[PDB]
Amino acid sequence: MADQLTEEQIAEFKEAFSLFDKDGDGTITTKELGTVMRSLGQNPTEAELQDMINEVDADGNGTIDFPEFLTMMARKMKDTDSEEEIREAFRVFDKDGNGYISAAELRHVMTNLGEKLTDEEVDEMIREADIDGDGQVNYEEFVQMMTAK
Amino acid sequence: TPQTEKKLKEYSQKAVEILRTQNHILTNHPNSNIYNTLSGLVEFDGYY
Amino acid sequence: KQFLSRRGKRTSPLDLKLGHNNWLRQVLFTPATQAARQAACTIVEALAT
Repeated sequence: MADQLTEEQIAEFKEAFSLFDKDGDGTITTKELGTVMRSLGQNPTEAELQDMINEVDADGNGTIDFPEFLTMMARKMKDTDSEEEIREAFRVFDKDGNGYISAAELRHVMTNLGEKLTDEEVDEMIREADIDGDGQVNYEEFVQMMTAK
Repeated sequence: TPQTEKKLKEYSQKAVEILRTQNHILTNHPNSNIYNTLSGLVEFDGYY
Repeated sequence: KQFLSRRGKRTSPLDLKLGHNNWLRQVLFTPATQAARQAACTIVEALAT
């Protein structure tokens, strides 16, 4: 799955990993895992970091080696998000599973995020997210929204 | 010495350039404020 | 939110990317006074949390 990555990128990933290796065993700790790819020019968030360590460190040891580091890296430079990821985001937005993201579900997901907005603003963003004129966001609308550049 | 116009312009340009550079040196000197204030209050010989 | 700012009227936040020439270098190395340098050092230290 990592064959799409050119050899120089693997070489520079190895350089970064080795420089970030502490005890010389080719294995690092997850506390500095953010700094490793954070030093390569890409900028993640804390939720990004926690999710990345969750996906790989299933055993909970907190220690990363090279092949699985390449596994993590190979899914970062992709620009077109995988349709599974978009559909999963749709499902998270669609709490009731009815396929239509109403305003109230948006309010719930935004309040859980800790962010606050007025009713008018969320209605405004919903109506600018609508193309069919029904004021309701569906899967095709979400897909064409995330593909807009 | 009687001299041509171009030489006169060169000479005047050199003089004015030196004067301007020294003025710029004086007005941005790190110790310029201290010396300028001390000049009118105390009597001193050199810049210590 | 990014798309809304791109098409609608919401303001677009700036990106955390700093210029390499600024007033900061001027203040940090001024030889006119030392308190200016120390205050600039305190400010930039506080800016990095």
